[PDB]
Amino acid sequence: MLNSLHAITGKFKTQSRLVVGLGDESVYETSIRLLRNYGVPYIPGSAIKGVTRHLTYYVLAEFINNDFYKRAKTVQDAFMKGDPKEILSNAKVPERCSRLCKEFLRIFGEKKVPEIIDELIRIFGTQKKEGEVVFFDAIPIAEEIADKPILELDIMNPHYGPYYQSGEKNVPPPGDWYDPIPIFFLTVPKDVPFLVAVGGRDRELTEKAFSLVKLALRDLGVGAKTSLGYGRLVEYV
Repeated sequence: MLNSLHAITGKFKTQSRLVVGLGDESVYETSIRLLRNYGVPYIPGSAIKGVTRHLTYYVLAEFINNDFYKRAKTVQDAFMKGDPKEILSNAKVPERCSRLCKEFLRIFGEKKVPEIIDELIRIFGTQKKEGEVVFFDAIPIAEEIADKPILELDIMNPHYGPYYQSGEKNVPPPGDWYDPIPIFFLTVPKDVPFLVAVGGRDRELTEKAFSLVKLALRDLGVGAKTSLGYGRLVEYV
């Protein structure tokens, strides 16, 4: 059949090293990774969706007006937990835009604010609505891997917290810490090729989604330690 979905794809290489946590691998996941991809894990589409979500809450925080971190938390909670349409009703395009904001507005052309909220509702979904775009897993392109990638194995623990916080902070913040669960992480070298894709019935909606994903992989990153610059991917040939 094929899904009858429009699949927008591109080829991406790791611009900086990519740090990926190994979960509980199914036999399938282990099969592909060991036998096809020289041990290189994939990037879950849910992670691609998350970072792309995050990008849009960050930009849209510039569209309402207190402290920035509070606004971002508002936009994020609205899209993910509540009704974004209702809460961001009075959003207006800002006087001064960030670069990410500029890039965002280039994707969504001459569409007005309450309209773009709708396209984003459709792309990602909400608590009441199904998302109309599939965020596929980003997968190593085995044949285009020149030499056998040298992989590093390290152990780290997770610490969870709100991304947006008052004042400067360090992490984990005082009184808080990592959880007592050791996790394997593989570090993937630069210039490892991944296939990246999104799908949906609406071709133009799906294309916009792809553009956001591009934007998010170049400037925000996936995997762990992204704040140190790890996990950036850029399109090639």
